Amino acid sequence: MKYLPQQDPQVFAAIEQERKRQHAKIELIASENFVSRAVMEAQGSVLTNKYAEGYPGRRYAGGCEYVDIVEELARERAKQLFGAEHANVQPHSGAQANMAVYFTVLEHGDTVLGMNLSHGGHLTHGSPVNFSGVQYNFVAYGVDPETHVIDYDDVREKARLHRPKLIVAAASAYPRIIDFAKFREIADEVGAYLMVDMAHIAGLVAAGLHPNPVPYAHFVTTTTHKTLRGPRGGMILCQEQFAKQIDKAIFPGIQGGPLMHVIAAKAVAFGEALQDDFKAYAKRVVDNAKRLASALQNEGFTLVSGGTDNHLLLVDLRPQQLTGKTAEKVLDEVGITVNKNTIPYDPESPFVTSGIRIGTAAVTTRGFGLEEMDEIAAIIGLVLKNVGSEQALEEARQRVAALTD
Amino acid sequence: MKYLPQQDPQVFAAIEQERKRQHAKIELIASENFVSRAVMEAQGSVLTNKYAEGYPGRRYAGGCEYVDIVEELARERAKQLFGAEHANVQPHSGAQANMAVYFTVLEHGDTVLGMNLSHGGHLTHGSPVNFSGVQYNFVAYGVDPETHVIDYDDVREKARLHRPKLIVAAASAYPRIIDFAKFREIADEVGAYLMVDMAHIAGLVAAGLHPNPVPYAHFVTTTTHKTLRGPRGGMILCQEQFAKQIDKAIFPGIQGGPLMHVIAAKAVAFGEALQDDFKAYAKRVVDNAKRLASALQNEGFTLVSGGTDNHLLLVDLRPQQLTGKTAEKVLDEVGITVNKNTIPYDPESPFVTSGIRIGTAAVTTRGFGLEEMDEIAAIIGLVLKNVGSEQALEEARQRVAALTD
Repeated sequence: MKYLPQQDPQVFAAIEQERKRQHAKIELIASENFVSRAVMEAQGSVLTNKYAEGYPGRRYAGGCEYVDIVEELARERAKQLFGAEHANVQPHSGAQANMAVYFTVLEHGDTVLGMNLSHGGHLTHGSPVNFSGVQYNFVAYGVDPETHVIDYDDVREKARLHRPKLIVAAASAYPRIIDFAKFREIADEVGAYLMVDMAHIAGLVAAGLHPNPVPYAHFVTTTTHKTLRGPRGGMILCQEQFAKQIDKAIFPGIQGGPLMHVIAAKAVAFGEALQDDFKAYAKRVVDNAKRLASALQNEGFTLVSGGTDNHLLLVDLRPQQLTGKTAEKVLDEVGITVNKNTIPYDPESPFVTSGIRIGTAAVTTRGFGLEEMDEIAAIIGLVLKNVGSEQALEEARQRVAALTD
Repeated sequence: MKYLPQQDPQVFAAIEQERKRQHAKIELIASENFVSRAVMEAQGSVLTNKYAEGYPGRRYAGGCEYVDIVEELARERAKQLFGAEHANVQPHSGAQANMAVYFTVLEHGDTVLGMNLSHGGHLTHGSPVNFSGVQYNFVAYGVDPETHVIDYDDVREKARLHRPKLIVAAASAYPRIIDFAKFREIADEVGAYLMVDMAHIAGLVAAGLHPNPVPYAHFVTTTTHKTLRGPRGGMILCQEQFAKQIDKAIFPGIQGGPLMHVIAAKAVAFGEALQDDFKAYAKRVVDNAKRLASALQNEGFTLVSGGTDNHLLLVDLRPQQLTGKTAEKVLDEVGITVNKNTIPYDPESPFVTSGIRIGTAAVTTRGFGLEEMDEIAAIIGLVLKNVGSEQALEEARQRVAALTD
């Protein structure tokens, strides 16, 4: 940076602290990643200056020739990545992408069927303190109490009983492959639309390491910033038949001017995802998650569903008589960043929890491999088996530092 | 830029075109401005990598120590700028800031009173194709047919007849000072909340050149990117009594993770706005608008309301027998960027219109003064009085180029 340090010492000092934090810590928050310098440069561009309400070639202002090229690059690359008939790259966030789809096909008070929030579903899939649960009548399907895999007979039964207008598949904390074919079969049986929120798994889908929801879903929503390793924002994919309605839902429906600089960054990230090396990266993410899962089990930990098919895992801390809150706090003390997370059928509140959620996307981007996964697991074991030993925690601290340099 | 040119030639080429466009054209779109290099650097920072759901000191994840400092800098500087008891700097946009306030105090189908959209009101103030008009029952107050000033007796009558739960004051195309005291008096009479959407005038308010709505309104919403000259995003200001509800409306209500890098950029912009030189800038914006208004009248143009009190003016093109659409198109041909805009009691559709909206915030940032305003007015006169003369348009083109170098 050149201008920020002189203009705003306070903001610059804090940013520098954050930059150094990102390097020093072992980042295991499943929703996080590290974007490229190219992506950041696009976000830091003059495109922030341009109002571009509407869409490429159909804007409500002149002078959009070049931001049009940028948005179309984003849309076409997204279509190439996911095989979608239509892309909308304007959503400000995952929340807004979901909001727009709901706005498209639902009326106030319509019934929607989504994944149980304490079993892996997201806030925007029907929380009573979120617009989704306030605006629409959400009902939930669960995972099996033993296998922690989605119970598709429960999905079907809930669908047949409640007759939802829309079924939502996908999750913020589900470590296994989701069967989109089964979701569509159930949706077809009850005459419901299917929406897949692939936010967490989007990069894995792009790399062919998780089945693609696009051929099965009427709408696919995603964030651009998780496994897709892009800027912070949202996106909607759908078939041509819903293109006009989806676009109108985003504008003039729920948003105003798009963030053109972020859209540029989206294009950049999509370009990166189209490369062969991204596919290799995504395989390492999944490989690392499996290795970390196995290594954690070797340390004596129980995992929700008994492992992982994707980038993330959930540790069930009940055998260690620890809450997620306790584990999260003590791991923070040694430089390992996780989040407390409800496990299926958790006896604790979502504010305490019996689990921690861990993902490998960020550490993989930093170049961590299988050996590092073993060491991360060993450090977690050392910490969680010795929460009352400051000497153990100091050793963990040093081993964390050894990993990040 | 260093990394983007090598990584993504296509995106870089388009960005460079846009950068050169921004320099070459005379930008008169009233909602636009040019941000500082410091603001852009903040947006291009590693803060995009951080999930920070929740609020400073009350986050739902660890590792937020430094993004907390950043967000608090944004909040405190905003409070210093506007004298507000509480700030929420997380809204992704003006649309989302408004959405959150509506979410806070209104139930589905509640009556809201806002400015007539064809008289100056915004899309998010009740358009039937916007969430606001779909989710809530919007009624409208108008401006006087002769003076084009808000008819406060009409505001009062509509309020007393329809009994709104909420009254919205502020506009996207109103060239005069809004009387917030009168809006509050009317709101008090009917037991309605008052929300002021100061998006367009926020910078002028910060500089003491437009009355501050904060002491009169329960909620004040704004964008950060218009006269405030900040990054693209939204903000909510309110008294302490609504702080908790407003914060909960943004998260977990309507959004998810905030854009921390944009919030950093917000802090930077607020820092800039606190400086003496910003106040001088804002005075030049208003001075330039008055001068441009007077110079346009000297060229024979009629202005909505007969002039301006702020950064923007509306030309009523009816005396020239031109539509806003026609004027917008031909000005584009010579390098002057405006938007077609409905005038009060427009005989034309919002897609054709009888006016053009012009603002001086962007050209003032570029260092344009009174002499440049005279020349801009003269060029507009030359163009709009000779729409069928290619020689006239070429002269205009050359005079535009002379202004921007």
